[PDB]
Formats: sequence, structure tokens, C-alpha cells
Amino acid sequence: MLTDPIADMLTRIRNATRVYKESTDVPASRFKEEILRILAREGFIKGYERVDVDGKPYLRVYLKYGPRRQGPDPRPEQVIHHIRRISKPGRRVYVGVKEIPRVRRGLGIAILSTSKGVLTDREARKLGVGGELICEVW
Amino acid sequence: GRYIGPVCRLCRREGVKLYLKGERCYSPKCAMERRPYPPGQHGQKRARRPSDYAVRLREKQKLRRIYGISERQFRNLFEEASKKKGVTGSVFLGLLESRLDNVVYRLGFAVSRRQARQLVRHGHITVNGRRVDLPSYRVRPGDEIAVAEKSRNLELIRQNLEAMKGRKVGPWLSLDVEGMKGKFLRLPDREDLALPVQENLVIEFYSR
Amino acid sequence: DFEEKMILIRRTARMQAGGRRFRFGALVVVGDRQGRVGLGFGKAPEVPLAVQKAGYYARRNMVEVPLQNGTIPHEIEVEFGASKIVLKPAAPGTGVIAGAVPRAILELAGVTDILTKELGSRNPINIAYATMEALRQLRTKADVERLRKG
Amino acid sequence: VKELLEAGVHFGHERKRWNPKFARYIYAERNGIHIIDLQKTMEELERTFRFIEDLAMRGGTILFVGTKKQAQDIVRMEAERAGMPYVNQRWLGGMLTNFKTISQRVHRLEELEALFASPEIEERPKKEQVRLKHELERLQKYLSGFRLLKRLPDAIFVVDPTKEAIAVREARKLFIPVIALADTDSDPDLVDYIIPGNDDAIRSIQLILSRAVDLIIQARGGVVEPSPSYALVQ
RNA sequence: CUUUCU
RNA sequence: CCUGGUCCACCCGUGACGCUGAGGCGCGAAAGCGUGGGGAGCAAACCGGAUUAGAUACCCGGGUAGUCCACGCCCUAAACGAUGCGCGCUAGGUCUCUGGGUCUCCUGGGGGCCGAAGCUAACGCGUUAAGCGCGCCGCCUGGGGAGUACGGCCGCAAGGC
RNA sequence: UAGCGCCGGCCAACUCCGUGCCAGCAGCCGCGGUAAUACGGAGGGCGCGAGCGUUACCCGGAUUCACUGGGCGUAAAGGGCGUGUAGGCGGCCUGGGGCGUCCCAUGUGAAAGACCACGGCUCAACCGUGGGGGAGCGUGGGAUACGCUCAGGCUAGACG
Ligand SMILES: [Mg+2]
Ligand SMILES: [Mg+2]
Ligand SMILES: [Mg+2]
Ligand SMILES: [Mg+2]
Ligand SMILES: [Mg+2]
Ligand SMILES: [Mg+2]
Ligand SMILES: [Mg+2]
Ligand SMILES: [Mg+2]
Ligand SMILES: [Mg+2]
Ligand SMILES: [Mg+2]
Ligand SMILES: [Mg+2]
Ligand SMILES: [Mg+2]
Ligand SMILES: [Mg+2]
Ligand SMILES: [Mg+2]
Ligand SMILES: [Mg+2]
Ligand SMILES: [Mg+2]
Ligand SMILES: [Mg+2]
Ligand SMILES: [Mg+2]
Ligand SMILES: [Mg+2]
Ligand SMILES: [Mg+2]
Ligand SMILES: [Mg+2]
Ligand SMILES: [Mg+2]
Ligand SMILES: [Mg+2]
Ligand SMILES: [Mg+2]
Ligand SMILES: [Zn+2]
Repeated sequence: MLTDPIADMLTRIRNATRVYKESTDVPASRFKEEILRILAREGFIKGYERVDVDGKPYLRVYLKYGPRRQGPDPRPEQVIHHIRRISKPGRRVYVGVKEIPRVRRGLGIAILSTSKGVLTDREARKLGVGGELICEVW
Repeated sequence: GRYIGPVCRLCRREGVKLYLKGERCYSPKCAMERRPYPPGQHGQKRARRPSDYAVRLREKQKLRRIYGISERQFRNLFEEASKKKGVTGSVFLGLLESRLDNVVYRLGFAVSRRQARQLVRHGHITVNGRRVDLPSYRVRPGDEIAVAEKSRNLELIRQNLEAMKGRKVGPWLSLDVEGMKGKFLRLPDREDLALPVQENLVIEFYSR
Repeated sequence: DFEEKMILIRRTARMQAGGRRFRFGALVVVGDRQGRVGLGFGKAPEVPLAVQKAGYYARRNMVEVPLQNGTIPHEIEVEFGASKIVLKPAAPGTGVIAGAVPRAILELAGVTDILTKELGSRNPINIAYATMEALRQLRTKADVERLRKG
Repeated sequence: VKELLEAGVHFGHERKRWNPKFARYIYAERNGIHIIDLQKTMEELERTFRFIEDLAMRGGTILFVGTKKQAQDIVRMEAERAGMPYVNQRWLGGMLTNFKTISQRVHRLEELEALFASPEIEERPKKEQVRLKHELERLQKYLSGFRLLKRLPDAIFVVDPTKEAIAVREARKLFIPVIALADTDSDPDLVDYIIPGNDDAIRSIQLILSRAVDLIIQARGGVVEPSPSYALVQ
């Protein structure tokens, strides 16, 4: 079975971006879509849209990259240099609003899932709440 | 107790010139005047590239040997500046500069740091009246630092306060040569002091 | 302008019927303490020659360090081979907390306050490269912002 | 300088073992071979050629690189048809990268052509008088186009990048813009200004280059007449 | 073929 | 004759019924053990020839257990891909085995080789991962002492764990 | 009154003499078999200083039991394979619950110690006063994204 959907997605994204795919599909789920929403907002992806692959619902995730580079290996700088699951089944990770980490001295973000929806860390901190520490991204 | 022993040898080992004597240390004799090399049988041999350690060790030895202080005290003073808010490098110097024996010296009451220590010890000093003979007493802002009335007649205190006529004083100080008084206005800042020291190193040395 | 710290010089040897045949290698760091650091590893028949070649190679391999008030914009952990270097930014008066190798680079880098840690293989040469590499990846909220514009 | 009906030549090339990365520039297969999409070949031509005027109308140099026998001649032609230098026979390792060195070679060439006219023309055993003949022979066999370059080029026009992989790599290490008429069998990503189309065939190579050489002059106040290289297209 | 040690 | 696994096409049925798996139970090369049978060739041990300084060996001639069958036991191994299982994801090229197709190519299952990205100490691995991830089991923590001692459990014994 | 340790490298501090794989040093690597900065003394030096050095033990260095933070093709490390119990883990949509989880208030979290401030003893050590922090748990109120649970639905896993 597909043991962990949220990881499965971050990974697909991680994998696609690593070989510079333009778009990339992932089996859709409300929760997954919600995360991408932040992904798009924080400007980590061009964005995404609901599509239908072989009859079943997916989510194209339009990737984004830095510009072409100089000298050897003109491969673009990543926009998503990092992205890691944190809470994982059989090892859930919950944090109090006071225990919310500051990803990459603020240059990166962490996506929490709270009873107030799935906000980022600044959003959560602002709203004074905590929750499952889904993943960091920078 | 404090070092006590040939002092200009430190002057020489530390390369830099240290004023651990006041007079003479200005006369063509601080030895750093034609002999800026370390003491001992090897003074003049080539110097091998010092190790990261060496450097830090030396820098500390320098600063410390200046205010003539036991590593014991020096260290604790450091560990204190460490805890206190504010750039440690500064805070630390500010604290060394707050020792009574230092101020007595920074106020021209004494020719050197050593001498000022003795003045403090032999009770020739005042701190807002009450005499204080603890050379490691922390002089703080507002404190007036007089001279023992009884001692005010002492030739030394006279000669010293005499030549003090004219000489300016640190911007964190101020002295009334008349009544032989002086006030500790504020903790001197790093910029205020011109010590031949790289305290960033001294910090790093206690990092190890 | 460019200061020059020499990390390590080693002797090493090759074999030939008839004897061992050494050649030295020297790791050199070069920086202006402004924000430009350069690492070079040069080898050659005699120590001097090696050191020189190294400086040469170093100057030809510079990195732009985002020094922000003596420190670095954020934590980095770079693994070069079995060597892993860790860089944490620190406030004023902290000083440079790092091993002889990472330090020597960080210093000519113009870095004044950082927390450091060498994990894994502690091979100067590989740790050195790790350090350099870590610096190469340092970014600013500016760049980060720039990259996530559009 | 242009045209869209360049279907007259270039377009599709290379059986089918391509280089997945050249996927974009491909239109489809036919009887087995891929088909380079020319409309794109166009979009690229513009962009590329533009970059060339810039470089050209600036007095900038461009090292033409063509080892591929299928263009070995066209490269001399066009390159000579402009004060431009070229590497025609073998691309020596480090021409770009170890320039100050390979230069010493172009020095020797000159320093020799001298003796073979000087008072010493006939001096020392004809043996040396022969070894020196050789000295030049080869010196001139590879440094006839690389002759010019007094300093590192400001760019490089490579025939087939794959075949010329080394030339490219070097330039890149030196951040020397890379231009190239490349197709199916190559890594487009290593090319700065690409001309996706038949890496092989003279009828193709001849066109693109010549037009590109014209464009150079048609941007240097020379406004020269038709190319003497169309002759090598039979 | 076998054909030890230093 | 009896019977297991497995793959493809159609997409027809059920509707998360799934994955991993401490124990348990079972299977488990060879040699070995027990009872009975068999025994051509081969062949530990053994009996001889030769070689050698010696030859308890290699070479030559014989030769018993055994190798074979049955029923029961033993349970180990370089039991190896020295690489636990499942799922998703990340260029291709080439050869091959088997199925389907509109069958000079596409497509599914499997076996190989070269390889993108990436990983790796290196060697190498690279959609048959040693890459990117998640789930569950097992296992490692300097060498020798030592797979030994002691204890326990299993075995007829050898011996195993 | 000034002593004690050290000066081959880790590690700050180098020379002469004596000895000759001896006598000895030694934490590890090692040093000593006639030019020893490594033994013994001396001169000189480095570091601490009424202390200095040793031994012992604990934490550190040791991401070397790795939660933070490690690994198992050839370095130590995949179980000989399967079937499978407990246990761990669980696709998409919706609804109820609100156990986990998050939030607020409140009680508790003694004093001492730790932290900050000011103060007392000539300073400090020591001590006094005041202030702030504090996981955990109790009670009440709230949230529901995720996990759990219950119910309903689905076909993309699985089975047929
Ligand atoms: Mg590693
Ligand atoms: Mg069958
Ligand atoms: Mg159906
Ligand atoms: Mg139904
Ligand atoms: Mg058997
Ligand atoms: Mg039997
Ligand atoms: Mg026989
Ligand atoms: Mg026989
Ligand atoms: Mg068996
Ligand atoms: Mg296959
Ligand atoms: Mg590669
Ligand atoms: Mg391979
Ligand atoms: Mg042991
Ligand atoms: Mg028994
Ligand atoms: Mg030393
Ligand atoms: Mg001797
Ligand atoms: Mg530990
Ligand atoms: Mg761990
Ligand atoms: Mg390990
Ligand atoms: Mg092993
Ligand atoms: Mg196995
Ligand atoms: Mg679920
Ligand atoms: Mg609740
Ligand atoms: Mg007080
Ligand atoms: Zn002096």
C-alpha cells in the first residue's frame, strides 16, 4: 500500500525537482492539496492544479527553479533546496506553540497541521497554536 | 600573590611594550628600546610560526600581565563578563578597568599599576570617604576616588599628583587635582581603551 | 590585500625499485577577511613550490561569503565524503568556535562569530572542502526571496 | 540572413538512440529517425545569431571549432572568411584551458617560418634542416586556424558538441559562451546558444555557418558578397 | 614429475 | 496421472478484505545417524605401488562406510546477489525468455550488459538500486580469547541453537 | 615566606654536559644501542602560585548505543527460505465523538539551590530582600487540521 501519502508527495516533488521536471503528478487528497497551497503561497512551486490521470484524480505540481548558471553544470539553483517529512506514521511529532522550530534562521519554513488548519510556522505562531510538525522546507 | 619579579622580561616576551613601571617605561630604557626580543638564552633565534594555541595563549598572557592579575582572578572576571549581557570582549575590559587599583593608576595617583595596588593596600585611598584597601575592589559609576587625607602629605602622592598637573584623563574618568579626588563616570568602552590587545582571541582562548 | 594561511603540508611517497620517492602537498587558504575566501591544494617536488602552487590554485578558487555582522546568515551542514562540517551562526563576542581547519577558513573569510562542529571523517583536506562547500551554499533572505519571486 | 523553409536541408537527423535531453528540440520519428523541429530551430537561431551580432559588432573574437570530417573544410572556409580563428584537425587538450602554453606553440610556428627565409635557411645538417621542416609541418597542421587567437576567445562556435565535447568542457570551465550547431545525439544543456539541426551533412553545416559568418560581417561594416564555401557542397 | 629453508 | 507457483488479455465481481512479522509451525545442499533394501561406477578410512631427505600427500593399483531406495532423524553451509520484505518515485541504450497488440514497433512479466540523475571510502550500484522516501522484521558496536566456558533447550549420536 | 609541574608531538617552553637499548622515561605514538631538544643534572624558558603535581572516580571529547544523531554488497552487521500469531504501520470522500494533539484560564509545582535586580560585611567568597522563569499533573472552557474511534460512501491497494 502507499504507507505515507504526505511523504510520498514531498518525495515525488523532491525527486522531480532534482532532475528538473517542469510539472509532476501526485495522487490527490484534500490534505495534500492543502499543503501544496502553502507550498505555492511561500513561493516554492509555481503552483498546482487538479487533473485526471487514467480516470483518477491527481495534482500537477508545477515546479520552479533558479536561473541557468555559469561555467560547468549550468543546472539551475534549486528553489527547494530541502524538504523533509518530520511527523511520520509510527512516529508522530507534535509541538506546542512554544516548541515550533525556526527553519533555517527563518529563511526556510515548516508546515504544521493544527486544529486551525494547515498553516506555516509564522502563521501558526501568529495564530498562537501548535500541532503536528508535518515537514520543514527551505 | 601577584607576579612579583623581573617585569620587563614580560614586556620583552610579549613583544608589545607593557607599562608595568610608569616612569622609565618612557625613558630610553623599557628595554623594548633596543632589545624588543624575549628573555632567556634564545631571545634572538628565529621564531617558528606560532600555533593557533600559542597566539591565543600569548594574547591572554598579554592582557592579563598588563593589569598584573592572577590567572585565577582574571579567569573568573572573564567568566563573569561572559554571563553578563553585551559583547563579552568589551564587558571584560570594562571590568578589568573597574578594579580600584587600576583606577588609582588611571588617575595618576600612582606611577604604575603595581604602585597603585600598594597605595590601595596601605590604605592611602578613598572610595566615597571610607578607605578601601582591596586592590580588586570594583569601582563603579558615580564613585569618587580620593586619597587618604593623612596620606595627602606623602611625598609620593605629592610628586605624583604634581606631574598630574596638566595631564588629561580618560573620558570615563575626571579628576580634581586640587583635593586629589576623581570620579568614575562610566565603564570605559572598548574604543575608550587603547590596549595592544585582540580580545576576540582572549575569548577564543577560553573557548578551548 | 589577500592574507594567506597554510593549513597543512604533508610529505607522502611513491615507490620505485630503488627507493621511496616523496612529493609534498600543501593546503592553503586565502582571504581578504572581507568576504572572499580561497582554498587551494597544491603538490610539488619541494615544500616551497607546493605552497606556492597552492596559493595560486586558492586565489583561482574564491567564494563570496555573505558575512552579516561578523556572522553567517544561517546553519549549514555539508558532507564532503566521509567528512561533515556544521556551521551555526552566533552573536557578537562569541568568537570563532571551530577546529584549526574550519577556523582558518572562516577567519580569512572575514567571519568573526560562529559555532562549529566537525562530524564524521576528520580529514583536513576533506573537511576543508566541506567548509568551502558549506560557504558556497550560504544564502540570504534576499536570495531566498529572489528565488521565490515570480 | 534568415529563412523558415530551411527544410531544404537541416531538420531531422540521427537514427534513434538520441539523448533524452534533446527531447525538446525533437518533432518525431520517421522510418526510424527523429525529426528536428525547425520552428524551434528558428527561435534558437534568432536568439543565437543575436548574441553573435553583439559579440561581432563589438570586435569580439569567435573560435570556430570543427573536427568532424563532414565539416572540416567548411570550418576553414567560413572561419577564414572572417578574421576568425578555428581548430580544424585535432582539438589539442588545453587550447582554451592551457592557452598560455599552447600559445608557445603558435610562437614556435612563427619563430620557424622565419629561419626558413632568414640567412640560416641553409645551415646545420640538412637533417636538422629536415627536422625543422617537420617542426613546421605539424605546427601548421593544427595551428593554422588557432593561429590568430592572441588571447582567449570571447565565445566558441562548435560544429558537433558531442564530437567536440572536450572543446566545450574547456570553454565552460572558463565561462566562455558556447555556441553550436547540434542535434539529436547531444546534450543541449551544455550549449549556451544552440542551433538544433543536422550536426552532420555538408549541405547543412555549410548553410548555418556561412549565414552565421555573413551575419558577423553584416555587422562589421564589411557587407561582403556570397560565400566561397557553397562550392564544397556536391 | 616431486623439488624444503634463509 | 496427481499437484503448487506464476504471467497476460478482458476489464466482469468483492470493496481497504492491506504491509511487515517477536514467538509458533513447516521446508531446508552435502556429510552424518537409525531400521530394512540395494550395490554397476565412484570412493573417506584402509591395503599396496611409486615420488621424496621423510610422504602418515599430491601420481598409480585395489577398497569398506558412503554415494542409491524406503521410513525416521540430523538442520548445517562461501544455505551468496556475502545485498530482509512491501509500496511509490527518479534518463535512456542494448541483448535475451515468455504473454498481448492495430506485431519491421508499442505494451506487460522475467533474465543480463552499458549507462542520466544520484549514492559510495573506493570498488562499484544505477527502474532487477547499493538512488529518493515511508512501513515492519532481523542484525552490528575494535582484534585475539571464542562460536569457546557455564546454564538452558533440541538430538539416538555426531552435534545444533 | 615561594614554591610545584612542565619544555619530542598532542602542548606554551631549547641549549650544554653526563649516559651509551644501560641507567631510565612513558598517557598514546614512542625515546635510550657515542651529535639524545624524549633518560640524569645544569643554564635558560613556559605555566600556575600558598599552592603545584599524582592517583582514583563521574560527565566531556565519544554522532564510539546515534531521540537530538549512526550503521549492515566487499570494513562489525540480513535471519537458510517460507507460512503465519501477537504487535507495529494503513488508500480516497463524508458525518458523529473529541481519546491522542493544540489553545486559554486556574490550582499545584515548599524552602534552599539555579537566573536577574538591589542591598549587608572595606571587596569577594558568604549572606539578606525582591522579581522572573519552570516540565509534570488536577479542574473548567475551547479547537478539530492530523492520529484514534464510530458510521456512511468509493475503486486507484488487495482478492476474485
Ligand atoms: Mg557518509
Ligand atoms: Mg499450472
Ligand atoms: Mg468493474
Ligand atoms: Mg458498489
Ligand atoms: Mg545425504
Ligand atoms: Mg544410512
Ligand atoms: Mg576404483
Ligand atoms: Mg585411489
Ligand atoms: Mg537436510
Ligand atoms: Mg525488464
Ligand atoms: Mg554521474
Ligand atoms: Mg551499471
Ligand atoms: Mg578486549
Ligand atoms: Mg540427549
Ligand atoms: Mg611548542
Ligand atoms: Mg650526547
Ligand atoms: Mg553519546
Ligand atoms: Mg538514530
Ligand atoms: Mg559506525
Ligand atoms: Mg563482513
Ligand atoms: Mg538472504
Ligand atoms: Mg488513514
Ligand atoms: Mg480531547
Ligand atoms: Mg555591596
Ligand atoms: Zn618596561
